[PDB]
Order: sequence, then structure tokens, then C-alpha cells
Amino acid sequence: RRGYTYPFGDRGKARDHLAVLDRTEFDTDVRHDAEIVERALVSAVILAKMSVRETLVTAIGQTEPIAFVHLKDTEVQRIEENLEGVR
Amino acid sequence: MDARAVAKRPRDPADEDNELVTALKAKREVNTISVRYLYHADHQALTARFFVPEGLVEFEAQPGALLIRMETGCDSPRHLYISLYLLGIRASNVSASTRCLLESVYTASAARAALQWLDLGPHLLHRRLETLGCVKTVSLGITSLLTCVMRGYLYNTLKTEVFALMIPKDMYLTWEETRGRLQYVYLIIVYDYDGPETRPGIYVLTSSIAHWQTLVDVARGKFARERCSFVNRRITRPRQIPLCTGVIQKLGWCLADDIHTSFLVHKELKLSVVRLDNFSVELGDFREFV
Amino acid sequence: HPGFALTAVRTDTFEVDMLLYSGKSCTSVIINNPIVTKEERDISTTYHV
Amino acid sequence: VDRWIRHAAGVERPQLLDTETISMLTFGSMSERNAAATVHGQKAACELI
Amino acid sequence: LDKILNVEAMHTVLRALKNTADAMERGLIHSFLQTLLRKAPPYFVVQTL
Amino acid sequence: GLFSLDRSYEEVKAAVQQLQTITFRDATFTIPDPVIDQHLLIDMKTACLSMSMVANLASELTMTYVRKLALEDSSMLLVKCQELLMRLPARPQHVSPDDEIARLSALFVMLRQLDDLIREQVVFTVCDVSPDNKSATCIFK
Amino acid sequence: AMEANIFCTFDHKLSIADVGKLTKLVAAVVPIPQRLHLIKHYQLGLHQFVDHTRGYVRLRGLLRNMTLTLMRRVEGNQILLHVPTHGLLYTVLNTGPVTWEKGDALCVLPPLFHGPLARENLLTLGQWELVLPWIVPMPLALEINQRLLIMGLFSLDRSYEEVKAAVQQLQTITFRDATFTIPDPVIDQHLLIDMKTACLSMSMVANLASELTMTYVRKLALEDSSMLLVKCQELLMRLDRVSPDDEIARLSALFVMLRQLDDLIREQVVFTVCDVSPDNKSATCIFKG
Repeated sequence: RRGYTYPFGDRGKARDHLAVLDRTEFDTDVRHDAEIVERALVSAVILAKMSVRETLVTAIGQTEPIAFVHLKDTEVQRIEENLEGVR
Repeated sequence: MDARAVAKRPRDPADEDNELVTALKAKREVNTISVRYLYHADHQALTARFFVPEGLVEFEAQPGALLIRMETGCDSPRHLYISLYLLGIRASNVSASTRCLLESVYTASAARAALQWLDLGPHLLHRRLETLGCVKTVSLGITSLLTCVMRGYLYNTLKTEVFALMIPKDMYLTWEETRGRLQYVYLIIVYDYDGPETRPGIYVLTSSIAHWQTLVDVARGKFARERCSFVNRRITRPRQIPLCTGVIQKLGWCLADDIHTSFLVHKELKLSVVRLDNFSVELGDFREFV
Repeated sequence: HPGFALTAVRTDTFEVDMLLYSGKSCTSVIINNPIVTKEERDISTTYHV
Repeated sequence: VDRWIRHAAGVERPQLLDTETISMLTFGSMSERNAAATVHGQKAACELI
Repeated sequence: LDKILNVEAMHTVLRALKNTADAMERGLIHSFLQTLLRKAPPYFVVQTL
Repeated sequence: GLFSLDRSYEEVKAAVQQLQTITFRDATFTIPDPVIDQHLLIDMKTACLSMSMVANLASELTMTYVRKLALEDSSMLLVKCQELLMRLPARPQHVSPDDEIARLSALFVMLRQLDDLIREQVVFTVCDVSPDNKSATCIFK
Repeated sequence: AMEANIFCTFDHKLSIADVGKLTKLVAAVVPIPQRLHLIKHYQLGLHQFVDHTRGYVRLRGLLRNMTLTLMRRVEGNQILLHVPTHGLLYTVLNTGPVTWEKGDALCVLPPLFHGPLARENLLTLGQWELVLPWIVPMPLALEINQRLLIMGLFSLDRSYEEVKAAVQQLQTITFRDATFTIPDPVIDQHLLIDMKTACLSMSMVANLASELTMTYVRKLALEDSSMLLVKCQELLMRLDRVSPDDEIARLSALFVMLRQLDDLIREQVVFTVCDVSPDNKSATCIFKG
């Protein structure tokens, strides 16, 4: 709903990426969660990089990796130490 | 320049011959085309001609009916020339018996397409529709070529007999018990801002009021329920944008004595109408009121 | 080869010259004089005969 | 399976015709463009099982 | 120069009159051919009749 | 009319000495007998309804443009329009083109429904006056 | 049998190429500041009103009261102009960037494309450059007015990338086979004066109408003969879920900022298409003034 009203650099591929993101609400069993959360996350960070108009890897077969955008170093370090604490 | 030529009387146009008559008379030939009396020369009614498919020209073969172009975001057939009765199909103002009557005559592939294009988009009707005036002659071909007028009276060629304006009874609306010597006829599309339906009300106003403020005061006084529904939809539903609860424009002015009840017949179907015989069109843009 | 068979129906348009025979004064046409009407614009006035 | 079928048959997707364009198309539309070049003529065939 | 322009305009409207007269005659011939072809059945139906 | 409500009679008598003096085009004019009327009640009711509607449909950027200009720019007209307002770099919370053009169209409709009260009608459009200012020519009748 | 026309002359010399350029604009609209009879060429169009500091809004305000005319014929002697009148049809060129259709309400606009251009190279003399106003259909004119006003309203926050994205969204305008764009009104990171006062009056009347409403409906509520009034005040009370001379001055300020916005909140139709010629260079339209 935030990316619905956002004015992008183009309406087309942002419309495609929100169309990927919005249909995958959640999944039922234990297997289907990982690939749908990965697809939702890569569509989300592509929309995030398009909203700030930053560059992204768009070569075929190279998926944009998961990364936090435009934050302080202590916040992303808090993300990594929380990743370590839950691992 | 001379006082003889300045105080000379103005020339009668019907007494002087045509340009073609003097052009043929100068070189002194003869053509099989009779040319000495040009037709439509004394025609103050500026007209226009419109192609339209067959699916919309029923209840139009009799002369005298409105004609409205629409806009549609699809590219090629983008503007349909819809009659007033097919517009009244969509309207919530009309009685359901007459609605099922005139829907039963308009069973066509173009009419239902226009009905879908009416209620498909997010725009209201007044931002979508655009009048053309009233129609005087038909072509009744495989596609129809109607002749509408922008300004002036409605008459047959050679002005042998005047053409009347027809309106169905449900769209007819007066707001006074007696009429003046002159009265203008308008168009009213009032919006019911209700939850289930947003279908408007279509009206014509045979009123003797010319001033816009003294018209819109009686317009608010007769349509207070609709503005109350507007502000109720405003307070109940936030972050919605309602606008132009009613719209108003000038269509023409009549004689205020030839207004009488007649009926239209199309495929042995009676449709009772208010009929205005000596009527001249006078178009104007969609003003609005809230 | 699948189970069902196919039947193709193609149409074909040829240009062709028809000839026509008629009787001596088979029908009767009646005409009148041509009439000019004047449709007026600013830069160009048209006339429908 | 629809994407696989559109790839296997060569025909593209509709690519989301608008509903007003849908009512246009059921009113009538010339979707298919002309080819690059035709030497024989305009194409014509159909199919029946 | 006024005489030149007046003569050219008079010859223009005379040429238009001659052209539409010949066009009216050609349209009479064409419409008569059309209303003949409307009521001309082909060879096989009248031959079998 | 808007000042006639909930005011003392001497407050209206102190207002009419301010509001009756019109000095348009170097010629003074006076307003005769400003009283209450039911038609004036109708104009006041539609004025308050239109004012409420344009107050509701005003977005935050229209509401904050005066402060956003008064924080940096400086002019005499900005000062003269600021003193009639009240007292009380940040990013906008939420903007959208398609919502706000609809907001501006409905807001133009409400300002038209406010404008029609004071604008009566055009009935003469002058082309050339007589040089003694006693006659003119006009169109649009 | 002559007709009432306007005899315009040219004090510069005219080439045969410039005469052939001028005869392309037969059915072209030309604004004129005052309908005289023997006018020079210096008051044809809008080159009298081209200014570096002024902007689109003052051009629209002048064009609301200009005397629009049509050309008739061009000669080495002089130039013929025709004043139109209401209720008559005329041929008019489509010098605007958008094609028309039949029955479309048309109105006259100041040119968005400004200064030297490949399309503005018309009848350009030494100190003179003949410019012509656009003849646009009415809803596109309303869209241009709204989009230009809201692009003027985002003038003070161009540092944010999101506002630049919204501006780039607004700066492109589609229409039926028409994807032209407009120039942004902000130059040198500042706004031109007429657009600035227009949007300032807009913000001022919005602020004053949000301010003074509750006291007025509270005063009106004690004579409640209309049930619309209580839902009118309930709207403002759900939205939130003074000296008398200050009141008088704020009322007069609100009405004068509304009066300065009169030309922008409404416009009149000038022509409507009776019919359109093929190739869409021109169309036969009835004048409406």
C-alpha cells in the first residue's frame, strides 16, 4: 500500500514488482515459506532501490541480494548481531 | 464614399442573384444543374453532421432528440454519440417500468457497450459527457449520418415546418405552478452520493429563470436531500474526493405555450414525452453546484 | 499422429469481371433537375449538388 | 502453464488489456499487424476437428 | 491584375460547374448500374429456371 | 452579513462606519442600509458550507506553503499577508500526484461555489468609451 | 461588398519567403490588445508580453481580456485581420500540439514552449518574433492548470528525492496520441512572481478558511433552521478528533485572495468544433465569447 501511491521512475516494472509482492501473503505448511519470503524480499528491495533511484544488478541470472538500504552502521550491525543471536 | 452611395439602401440578399448565377451569366452558357436558387442560404441555424453506428439510432428516426458525446480511454472508438434515452437507461431517476421498456428497445451490441463505458471508469458523468445539441434529420443507413444543430431553431429544409424537442416524462421537471412568457430549458445531472448506488438523476428544467444565482438557489432548495447525502458521504467516508453534487447548463429557450404531452413510437412501443414545438438550441458549458 | 484428424476450411477471394445483359428499356428510371445546397464555412463554402 | 503454452506456440501474452479496451475488442478491433512482406497474398485458413 | 484574378476565378467556378455536371452524369450511370446489378440474378439460376 | 451574527448593535454601528466607505477609481461611494435578510441568510449558509468544505479538502501542503515560504523568503506582501494569520527542513509525510490533482479539482469547485456569490454576472464588455466618459460601446448582450 | 476587418501593416521589410510563411497561417488566432483599425505589426500575438521575469500566469491573465481575432489574407500592401463574433462559425488552424475531434470544447492558452524553438520560428523579424497562443481542448487545459499549480506548490522542497519523483511524474502529460511534456516553472531554484502570488493566495485562502470557520458556524448555530448546518459543524468537529477588527480584516483578506484567484479557478470555452477537417491542420468551429 506504500508502493501503490509512490511515483516511480517508471510505472511498468514497479507495477510488476508490486504485483509480485502483493499476492504472496503467506503460506500454509513449513516448506513453502522460504522461497516465497525470498521472492517477496527481493521484489521489496528492488522497489526500495527504485524508490531511492539507486543502481541495481539487472544482468540476467543475477538476483539482487538482500541488503538494508540507507541506514546507519550501528543499525545494520544491530541487525547482524541479532542474526548471530538467533542463529 | 459618395453621399449617394452611403445613403443608398442596403441590398436585399434574396433579390440579388447568386455568385454562380452571375458567373454563368457572364460567359453565357447553360448547365443541366439548376442553380438560380441556392438552398439553405437563409439558414441561421448553424448545423453539423455526425456519423454513428446503427446500435444507437433507435428512437431517433423521429426528428428532435438530444445527442451527447462521451469520452473513453480506449483509443479507436473513443467517442460514442449516445442519445438521451440510452443515457436515461443508466439514470436512477427513471421509473423501473419505463426503464424495462426502453431497455427492451435498445438491445444492441453498441448500446450495452456504451452502458458499460458509462459506469466503468472512476470519473463521474459530468466530467465525461459533452452535449452536441438536438438532431433534425436522419440518414438511416448501415451507419447513420445524423444532422444536429449547435445554435438556432430546429426546422426542415426550405423551412416548411418546425421541428420539436422531445423529452421523456420522468426527465421533465418544472419548479413553478405557472410559467412566464419565455422560459429556458436546462440540463440537470444531480449526484446521489449513496453507498450502494452512485447512479445520477437526469432532469430538464423548463424554467423562466435566467440569472445563475437565482437559479442555483432554487436548485439547492429542491435538491437539499442530495447535498445532505453528499456531506453524509463526506463525514462517513474519509479520504474520498466527492465533487459537483449537481451540474447545470443552458440548453435553450422555448415559447412557453407549445409545451404539450405527445408520445414517441418505435417498434410499436409507446413512450410518453413532453414536446416543445418552436424551440431553438443554445448550448453552454457544464457549470456545477455543491 | 494424435487421435483426431483435422479439416481445414479456407476461403479464397478472386478478382473477376462479371458481364451483364439487360432487355431493351428493361426498367424505367426517372430523374429530376439537380439541386444545389450551400454549406457555409469561413475559408471555403461547399455546395452539395 | 499459460506462460509455457504462450512460449511453445510463439503467440505473445495479451499483456493486460484494459477493460475498456476489452469492451473495445468485443465491439471490434484490428489486433494483428501486417507482416514484413507478402509475395503471394493475404493469408487465409481455418481449422475444424 | 484585378481583371486577371476575376477571369481566373470565373473560370474556376465554371470549371467546377462543368466537372460536377459530368460527375453527376457519371454518378447517374453508376447508380443505374448498381440498381441493375441489385436485381440481376446470375446465369445458373435463370438457366435452371 | 457575517459580522452581523452574535454582535452588539453598537458593534455593527462601529462596523458600518468602516465598511460603507468605498473609494474605487478616485470616487467615493456609500453602502445604503445594510440589514439582515433571508436571502442574506441563504448566502451566509452557502458561504459557511463552502468554507467548511474547502477547510476539509485542504491538504497539508496547501496549509503549510505560507509557513514554508515565510521561513525563507521576505517581501512586503508576505509580511502584510502574514500578520492576519495566527502563530502556530522537514520531509512531507505523504504526497501523491493523482490524489492531489483530484483534491485540487474539487477545491477549485468549492472556490467556484464561493466565488459565484460576489461575482454577479458580466453584462457589458466595453471596447471604446467616449473621451468625455459619458458613453461607450459594448458587446455581449 | 466588403466586410468590417482590421488592416494591419508591417514596418519591417518582408521577404517573399516570409510572406509564404505568413500565408501558412491563414486561419490562425491572433490576440490584439485593442481592436483598432490600422494597427502596426508590433501588437500581433504575445511578443509584447514576453518577459524574462514574468511567467505563465500573467500571460493567462492578459489573455483573458485580449481581443482575439483571425487572419483573412496577406498582401504586399497590407494584412487583413477579422474579428469574430458570437454565434458564427469560422475556420481555425490547429497550431496546438494536440489533435481535436468533433464537439470538443476548445479554449485559448498561452504557449508553454517559449523563446527560440524549431516550431516558434514563425515570422521572426529583428526585434520581433511572432508568437501564437495555443488552441487546446478544455479538459487538457484544466489538467495543465492543475498540474502547473501543483508543480508550483512543490517549489520549496526540491531537495527531497521523493518530491523530484513526484515532479517528474507531474511534468509528463499523456493524452490521445499526445505525450508532450511541459517546462517546470522553477528556474534558478526559485519561482516566478505571478505563479508565486497565485499559489500564495491559494495557501492563504486555505489557511483562512481553515481558521475562521468554527466561530462562524457557532454563530450560525443559534438560529438553526437548517439541518445541513449541524452536519456542517459535525464535519469540522470530527476533523479535530479573536478581535472583531481582526475578524473583519481576515474576511476581507480571504475575499481578496479569492478575487485574485478568479481567473484560475474557472475559464470559459472559446470555440467548439462544428466539424474537423482531415489531416487536422484546421477545423471549422463556432466562436463562443
